[PDB]
Amino acid sequence: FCGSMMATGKILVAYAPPGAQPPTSRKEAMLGTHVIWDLGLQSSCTMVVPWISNVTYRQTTQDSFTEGGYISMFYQTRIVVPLSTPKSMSMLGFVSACNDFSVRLLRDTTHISQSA
Amino acid sequence: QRRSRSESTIESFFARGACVAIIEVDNEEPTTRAQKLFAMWRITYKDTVQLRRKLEFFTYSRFDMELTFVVTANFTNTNNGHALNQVYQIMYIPPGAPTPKSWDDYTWQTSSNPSIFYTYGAAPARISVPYVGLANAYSHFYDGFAKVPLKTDANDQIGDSLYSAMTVDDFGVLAIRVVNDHNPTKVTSKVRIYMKPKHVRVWCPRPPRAVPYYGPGVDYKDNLNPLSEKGLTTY
Amino acid sequence: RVLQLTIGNSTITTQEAANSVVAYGRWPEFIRDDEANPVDQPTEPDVATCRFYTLDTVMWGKESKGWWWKLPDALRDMGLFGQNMYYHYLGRSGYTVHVQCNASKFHQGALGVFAIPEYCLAGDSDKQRYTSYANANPGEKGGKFYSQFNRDTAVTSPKREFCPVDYLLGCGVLLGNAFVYPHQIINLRTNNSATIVLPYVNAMAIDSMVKHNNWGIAILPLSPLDFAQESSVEIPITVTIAPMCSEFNGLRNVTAPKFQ
Amino acid sequence: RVLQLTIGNSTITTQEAANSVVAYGRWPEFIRDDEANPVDQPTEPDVATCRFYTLDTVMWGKESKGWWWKLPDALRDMGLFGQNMYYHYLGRSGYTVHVQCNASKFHQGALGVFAIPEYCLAGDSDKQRYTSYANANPGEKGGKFYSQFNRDTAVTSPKREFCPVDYLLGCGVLLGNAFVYPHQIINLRTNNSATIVLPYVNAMAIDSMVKHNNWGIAILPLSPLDFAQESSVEIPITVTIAPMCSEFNGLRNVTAPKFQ
Repeated sequence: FCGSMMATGKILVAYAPPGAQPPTSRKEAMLGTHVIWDLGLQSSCTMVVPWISNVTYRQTTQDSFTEGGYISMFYQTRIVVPLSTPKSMSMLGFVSACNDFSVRLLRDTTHISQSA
Repeated sequence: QRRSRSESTIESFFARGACVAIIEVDNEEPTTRAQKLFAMWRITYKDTVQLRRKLEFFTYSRFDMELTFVVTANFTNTNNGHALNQVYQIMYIPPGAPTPKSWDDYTWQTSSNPSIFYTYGAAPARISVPYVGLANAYSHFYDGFAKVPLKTDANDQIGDSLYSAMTVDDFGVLAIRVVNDHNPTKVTSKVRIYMKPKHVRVWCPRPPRAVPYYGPGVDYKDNLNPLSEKGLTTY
Repeated sequence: RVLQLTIGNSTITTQEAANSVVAYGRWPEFIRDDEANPVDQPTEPDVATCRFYTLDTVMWGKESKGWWWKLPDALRDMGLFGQNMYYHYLGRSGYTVHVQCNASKFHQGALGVFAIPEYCLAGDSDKQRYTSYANANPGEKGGKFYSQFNRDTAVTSPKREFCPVDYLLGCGVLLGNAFVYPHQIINLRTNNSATIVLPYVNAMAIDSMVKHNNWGIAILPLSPLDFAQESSVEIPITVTIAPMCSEFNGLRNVTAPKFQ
Repeated sequence: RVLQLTIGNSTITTQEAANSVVAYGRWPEFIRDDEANPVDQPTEPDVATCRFYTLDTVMWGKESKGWWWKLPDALRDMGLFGQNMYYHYLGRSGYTVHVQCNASKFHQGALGVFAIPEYCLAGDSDKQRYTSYANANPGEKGGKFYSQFNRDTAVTSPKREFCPVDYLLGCGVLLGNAFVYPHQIINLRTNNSATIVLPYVNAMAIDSMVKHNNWGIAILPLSPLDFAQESSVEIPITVTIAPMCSEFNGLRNVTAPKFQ
């Protein structure tokens, strides 16, 4: 969270394993694994998405048999901003991998094209 | 006692290697028709019948592989002009990799995908593939779906799927082309892929198919009368 | 010797007790991994919820052909097991299918109770593997076999449903070859019950239950029923399933698939 | 020092962490009977189902008076806890009510979060103890307090619903005497959170949950909210409840009471 110092609020970030509809409102998205993230004390959360899967290895293609999950972020409470403070904040999101991530079966890529 | 039961073991029952496909690939002047300058083959075992009906005694299995490529050639004219010895490029493509579209794309650079150059006339190619499954065993006869249609869907096609299928594209393709540039004389090639499983472990036996196959499913349309005519009390 | 077969709160007694086939020789248990680094515990309804649920009662007439169910497709209607199966992403179970079918001393005939793992049936239309969801999961009401293969001709409204044939068993095998499955024969001469303990057979260690169906039960009358001299005679068949040693994992929002 | 308060799968972090009132000094646990002769085990959803469920968000304006909920009345809408509470005849639980309410440095005011055991409110009509079921259990949407006691006069259609008064707290006590309950004060000067662990307080060892409601939560704005100089200002309040150490017993068929 890279807003001003005086801005506060709470954000609910949630994860849901596949099989159901993607969660639309907060009423059905608080059921899965979620982290209520505060904006006042710190300015950064850390949500470790666990490894729940029937198969040992998922795929790196758009497949429906091995679907990852869903990520959603709702307002727990509204952002509270005093006067003489900008109303439009900003947010940056990152990604990583823990020390148990692993891959196999090297193959080609699709992020290049040699226009000849 | 004193009978060798070694010929009937599972590792000895799958010792022979039967064909799985025959792929046409041609080398002619590029026409406006469907050019067979390169050909593709979806990797599956349920193309022939003798290997399919043999593997389907068993519900689950895990096994290595040993493929073998046997390549023949022909001419198309009676006293056709002579031609130099040709080089084939068999190329494996995992699921998700870019598929070739012309004879000579950027994807035939084989920079990640394993590929086999086979000079015509020599000994056949002979490569091994380990257990490339992602579950603990290959699953013959998957029962369920891939997708489940929900009540909250917009239309029918979103939750639509295909009965008894785990993935649309299993194990990718082979992509066989001829490396030499095309000629006014054309040489028809027919690659035959053999397949010999190794280190076979199987589970959960089931009875074999006894009406002829029809498609990659488990259904049937024709010849629903396998047993012949024979009297009741006649020896 | 009379089996006071009790699991959970319900109790299955008997008038005759002969045998109880354990399929493939393995009693069901939980996941046994000695190389498990996480020690956190999943959601197990195993404290009082191994109960005997009872399906519909079908009537075995003189010209009836067969019945078939799926598992855990048949348990999605009733029980609190039917609710845990929807909130949880993946889970495993083991079953005890108990089929009772009483008759007098003057009736005859013999059923055959099978339990086919991965029981893929056959469609009817020439479109291959072309079957809707609601027609491929009829639920606890089951489905019935047929005499001859009659494929559908309605092309603008395709039926998109199965048409299994009894002596082909639906799959394509013969029926005399179908005794390599774990089975039981309700011979109305001697016994009137059939209990089969089913372990968890699947390739994965744990797999989803909404889309996949592990076991398939098929009841075939191997010999036709006959009372004294009449031509109309109906005795009932009742099936009873108990989920043993279930466990679940990974909650999410509820999923209600459409069943038209 | 920043509380990484994690129960189940969800996680409650904070920007400020001060205290956590355990009501009456006892952390919740199961039934501890050393003189127990039956060793059979009830149905405990305790393997992964201690989660933080989140109620509705109410808006605390400048002239808003109060809110009140009941427990386990508020949890019957969502969760798999809402399904176990209907199939089982009797069960016990313990709660952690967590109330967050953020504000800037220029707002002021202070809430007060109570947890009244056996919170009997007062009806409005002169018919004594004359309150319908659906009006006495509003669910997770809660109810609001009032300024003056306005009894109902419609006699052919009686409302049959509560009318609590805020400084009488509904019951009949004063508000300054209401700090003998286990409480917490969300003073917007210093902190912005309030967590209260509630043990199982009831006369029986285990009691029904459809008809009885053990705890009652009441949020009273002790000082009115005020922003800089305006007369319209609304900040949100969000309540979060986690059922800890629940257990249930005695399955039956499902019960759906009417809520008009």
